[PDB]
Amino acid sequence: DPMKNTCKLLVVADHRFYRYMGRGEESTTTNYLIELIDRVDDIYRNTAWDNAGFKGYGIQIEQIRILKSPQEVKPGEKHYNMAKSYPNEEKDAWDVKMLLEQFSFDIAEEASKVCLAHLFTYQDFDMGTLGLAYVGSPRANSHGGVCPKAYYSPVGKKNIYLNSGLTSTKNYGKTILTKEADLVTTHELGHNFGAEHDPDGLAECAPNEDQGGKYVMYPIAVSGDHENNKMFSQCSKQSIYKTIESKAQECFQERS
Amino acid sequence: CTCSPSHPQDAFCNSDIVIRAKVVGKKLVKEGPFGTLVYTIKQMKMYRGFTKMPHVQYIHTEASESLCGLKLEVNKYQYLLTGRVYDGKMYTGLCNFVERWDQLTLSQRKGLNYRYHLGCN
Ligand code: NA
Ligand SMILES: [Zn+2]
Repeated sequence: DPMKNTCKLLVVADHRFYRYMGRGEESTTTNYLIELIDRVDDIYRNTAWDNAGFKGYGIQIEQIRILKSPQEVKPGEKHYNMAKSYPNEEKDAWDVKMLLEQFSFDIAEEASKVCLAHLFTYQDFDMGTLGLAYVGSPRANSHGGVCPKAYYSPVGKKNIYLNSGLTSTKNYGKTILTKEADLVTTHELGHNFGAEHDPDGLAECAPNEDQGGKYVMYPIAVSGDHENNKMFSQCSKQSIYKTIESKAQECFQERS
Repeated sequence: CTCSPSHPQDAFCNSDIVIRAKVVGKKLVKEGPFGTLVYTIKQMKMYRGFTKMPHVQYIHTEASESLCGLKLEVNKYQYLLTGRVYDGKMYTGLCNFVERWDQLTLSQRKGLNYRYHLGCN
């Protein structure tokens, strides 16, 4: 049903992104995200998941939430948009896995109404980690990835949705390039769409430079100049195709 | 999960632990959203982290690769592992410097030995 071909996403910019990437300017933040998502959409929509005519599936922004200032929290409590990092304050960044969980927990209400939710931040996660996401799946009862399917958090005492992921544009005290940032998000949304990492050894899906380089689902971000960098491997295609063919009817909407 | 490689001399000092342990033991999976994994390894020559956690035995990682979980192998070859100490445990991730001691080139092991510098402090 090439009608429901768009995964609408809730894009969230925390206060660090606003200040550090948007330089405290709303329009700058907004334009950076819209343009990034449009370039990610360009890759998706032109991808034929079956090497045939099964294309035109993409991502579009349903809403942008820009948190201009840090979230105020009563002592003892945490929030993904709070001034301090967690669990170790002294550091510039949160523990990456812990931040995604916190974001999922706090955005629950809003994430429940969209195909995907994505957090954009600006913090130097350890060992050069740029982002992460919950992997999607065609399994009728899949919790992570595309389409909200409530997961009950025992400690949270409420329903949270794992239709999320996050991108940071900061790394080793420096701002990454747009070309690199676009590929980080493509890759994280990629897990959301059901893809796993492109494997080596098999390397049909992880070509060497002299062949066009790695495809977007390779785990090492590195550059973005080689041709394959902006394309999904055959491994990701198979994987994503099943997920889409199963979940599109459940939460995808009409384009534009 | 996406990582940006960088310098190994920088990674060396940034990590709490740096060992050349083996995975002769095995891997154990746990419950949760997606899950956690815990590898049992026999340490050998520690190059860093004598203070923090002198001699490690259990290395923890996320079970899901998309969440930066680490993928090793049972009763196989040796690995040059790095990781961090948190709440009395060692956690390693896909973004952490990790390499099969086999693949480790003569050039690299030479730079590894340049631990004498201990730069860090
Ligand atoms: Na970083
Ligand atoms: Zn990944």
